[PDB]
Amino acid sequence: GLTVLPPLLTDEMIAQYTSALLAGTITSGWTFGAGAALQIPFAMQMAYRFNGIGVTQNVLYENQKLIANQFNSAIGKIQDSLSSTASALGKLQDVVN
Amino acid sequence: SIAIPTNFTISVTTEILPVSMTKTSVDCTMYICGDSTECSNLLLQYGSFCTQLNRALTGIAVEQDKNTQEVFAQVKQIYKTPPIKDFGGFNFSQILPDPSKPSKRSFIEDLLFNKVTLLICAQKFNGLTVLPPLLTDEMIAQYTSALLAGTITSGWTFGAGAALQIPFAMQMAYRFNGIGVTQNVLYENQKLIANQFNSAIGKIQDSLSSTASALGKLQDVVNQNAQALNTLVKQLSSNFGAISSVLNDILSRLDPPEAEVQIDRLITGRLQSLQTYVTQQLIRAAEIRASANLAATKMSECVLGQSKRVDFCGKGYHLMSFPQSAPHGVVFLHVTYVPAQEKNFTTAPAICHDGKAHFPREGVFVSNGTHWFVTQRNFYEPQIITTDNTFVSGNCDVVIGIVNNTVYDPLQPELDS
Amino acid sequence: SIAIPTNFTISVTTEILPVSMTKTSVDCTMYICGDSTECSNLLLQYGSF
Amino acid sequence: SLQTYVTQQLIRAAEIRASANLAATKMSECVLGQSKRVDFCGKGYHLM
Amino acid sequence: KFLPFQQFGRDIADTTDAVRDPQTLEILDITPCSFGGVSVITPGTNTSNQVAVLYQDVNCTEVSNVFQTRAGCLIGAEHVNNSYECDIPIGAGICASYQTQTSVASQSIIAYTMSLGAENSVAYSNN
Repeated sequence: GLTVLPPLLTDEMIAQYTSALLAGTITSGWTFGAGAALQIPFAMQMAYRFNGIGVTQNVLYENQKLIANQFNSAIGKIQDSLSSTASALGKLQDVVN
Repeated sequence: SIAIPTNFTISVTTEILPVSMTKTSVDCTMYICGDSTECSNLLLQYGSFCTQLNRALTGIAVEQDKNTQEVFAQVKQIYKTPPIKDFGGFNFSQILPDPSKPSKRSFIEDLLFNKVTLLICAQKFNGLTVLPPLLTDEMIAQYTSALLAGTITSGWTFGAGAALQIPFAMQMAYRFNGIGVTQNVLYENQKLIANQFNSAIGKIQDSLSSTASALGKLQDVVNQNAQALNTLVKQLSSNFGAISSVLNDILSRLDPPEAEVQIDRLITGRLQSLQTYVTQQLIRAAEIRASANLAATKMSECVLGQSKRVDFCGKGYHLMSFPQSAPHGVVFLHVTYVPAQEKNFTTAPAICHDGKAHFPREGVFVSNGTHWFVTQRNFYEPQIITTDNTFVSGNCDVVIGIVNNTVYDPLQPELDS
Repeated sequence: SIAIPTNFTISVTTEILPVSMTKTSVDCTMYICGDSTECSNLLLQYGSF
Repeated sequence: SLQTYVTQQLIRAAEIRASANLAATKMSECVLGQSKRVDFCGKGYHLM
Repeated sequence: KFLPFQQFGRDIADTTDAVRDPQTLEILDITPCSFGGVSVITPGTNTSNQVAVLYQDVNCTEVSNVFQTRAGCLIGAEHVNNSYECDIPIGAGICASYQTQTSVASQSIIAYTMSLGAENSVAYSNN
């Protein structure tokens, strides 16, 4: 009698929610959660987000190549670290266990 | 390409949070035994299970009173709105209390109190007392009145220290400055914003007294409590293996030597039922305490201040919130600034004037197609590009996407002498 | 004396949060009794556990 | 045995609901905005 | 309305709440006694050994210092008419503190209605 019901949202729909979130964050910014998505160049969204942490825009518009390289390298490092160590997702694995 | 809103819509939203639940208190000996003594002498053998269950339920009840005290009693004092209500055009009469009634609840609180339908006797005769809340609703509805009268008259400053009066038309200018929109957007659209606020409050009133399931969370809390109590009562009609589910037919038909085993079967069954009830009520009370902590934080941040936390105080940019009491819960009317009437433009990170990059001080560079302006980021209000709203931080050869234009120095015309 | 940074590093960090768990559902009569009827008539005595 | 299982699953589900509320808040603030809450969205000043 | 073959009558808990006399066939109405629970409001034993008693959810006609509240009937505490902060909570807005009223003709437990806070009124004006 130990049935295991299936989740209502299949993973192909969860992966579409997250895709929508990514495609709204990248293209619009923080304004797709407030109201309707407002497009803006990502080089300018990241300048907004630099102003948010107390650093002016010229720090980014004059270092856009370096910042983009650091972002790409950090994402590559995340990818490398995920498919290196098995215990990267220990919290989820312990819930399942 | 950038899109900048040209108008806005004030959108009052609602958010119901459960704060407490009924302070039930199940006596143990009366439920398990029911004034019998042959039964109580056998229940004494099981140690202090009855004391543990009573302790757990009393802790739950004290917690339910602490929840309400934590949520609503955010005010050191009790404020009153002045009799002359010239709040800049905004009409809070649906939110401010109606003095006509004996219970000084407002119109929206009255609508909220009729949709929660709070048998209830046959429970009582088995020791299933229901304690009354420490704060009667005429006291909770005075806490919320104080919070409203402090928010309207003083602002966010009645939570920090002592209330500091300020015209509401100016508190709203502060609260646009908070979301990144300058004051001249409210001081020039005060009538429109007041009309939108009044219409949104009217729509909230219409929506509350239209649909029965507006307060489903509170109704489901009440239903869970009532259903747990109902099954606890119904468990008293089970044999648990005994020859009958009533002690007065076992005692009156069997000598104690062989009646003891049947009484003990009923003791074990009813004690297990009561332990299950207490455990599930402990878990439910943990749920309600988490919800009450969330409601307390929402009060402290949405109501007593203005939160920059996205989607904490409603969908959109947060202006202010209004607390309205509800049966075993609280209702927040999150007033939010929602942009609307978008418009595509052409943007640029900076502007070359003399081989020197000009960046916008606060705002964006946009162009209606041929002329370059500098607006706010959340409301299209295009100023001309002077050197009082742009700052020079380098040269024309480093920025990626910089465009050519002229930055109008105001001082040289003023030196037309 | 004050120390002011002169460069920066953009550092993407991960963070895993459990959101749900398996939606198991345990029937009683098949577990406790298992299609038996002599057992089910005795389990009926325990009320609505 | 079944009651013990159900009780422990209730406590575990409360744990997971707390974690899910935390994840929903992290989405709403870190992802849909840019939080000024320190160490809420990672060590350092948060960009996205 | 008992049908001729109906002798007893039960509730959800399988306890009879209606019976019919086997001599005069009238419809009675069984109901257990006016039971309840007793709470004991008390200051610290260090401070005093006088205790008020609260009979929870009981109209205390069951038997000077008798106070009937929504929480029940409070016996042993005088109902003062002013309001202070809440020291011992009884329920439905009624608290009870051990206050030495005058230090002469004193040593009593009072039972007031909880005060929400210092009344205030902001001098709001449009300018």
